[PDB]
Amino acid sequence: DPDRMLLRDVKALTLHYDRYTTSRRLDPIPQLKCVGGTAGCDSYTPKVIQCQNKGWDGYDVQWECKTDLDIAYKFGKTVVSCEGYESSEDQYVLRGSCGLEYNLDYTELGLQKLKESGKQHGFASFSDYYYK
Amino acid sequence: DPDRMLLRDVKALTLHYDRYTTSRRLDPIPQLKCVGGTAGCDSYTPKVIQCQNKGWDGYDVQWECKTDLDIAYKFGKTVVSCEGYESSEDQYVLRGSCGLEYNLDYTELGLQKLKESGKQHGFASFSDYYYK
Repeated sequence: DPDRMLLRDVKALTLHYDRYTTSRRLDPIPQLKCVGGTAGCDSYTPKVIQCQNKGWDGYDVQWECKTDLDIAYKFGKTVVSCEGYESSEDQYVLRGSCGLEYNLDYTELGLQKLKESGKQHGFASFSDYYYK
Repeated sequence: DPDRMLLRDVKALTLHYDRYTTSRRLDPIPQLKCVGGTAGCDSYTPKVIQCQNKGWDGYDVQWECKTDLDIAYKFGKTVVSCEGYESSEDQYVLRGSCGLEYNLDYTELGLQKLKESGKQHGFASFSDYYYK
């Protein structure tokens, strides 16, 4: 009974990159996960995101999800998803089952940094020697 | 016999971050390894370095070791080390046993970039919802 919450009345979510969701019917997944975007998922990733329920439009709960990101990055699409308690159509969901996936995109500043990221210099060092 | 070379007559070395040295008397180690410096070893690392034997000063062979580095980085001290064939005092060394360790330091540009690396922005996204 308590692990059953009406999704539309859940006020807020705090989702972490190193914690898993709760589940029963489905497999646990990261509470926060990069899934694409113009910058991709292989390098910088936020560790936490804060979501607030902004109301209900007749179809979906409206989530505003924010976090501090390095200046080179922003979110593309973000998607919140929870485990409906009885089924996927249930309006109640399993407590703790919500997660977020995001596309990570470059900002305008990020794309300039990317343009310049390849710059290198030939550096010579006169090495010591160690006998072994 | 062939795996025995006089170190002073070895013309050049090409050392790779993902290959191990040869050894007998000692354990194999990475041909190229970061060991300290003002930037440290946890992030960017060169993958290869090219060393040329620049002569003999009466004590040590003089190695000049160079590679292309990202503009934010340079080498602090670098040290070449090979496995002497019979002992640590042997002037012949085991073929393939040479490696290099380096300190990785920030350049002047690197330190400015580091100064600014922490800059962030609060980014809000209005998330879609996915039923499951």
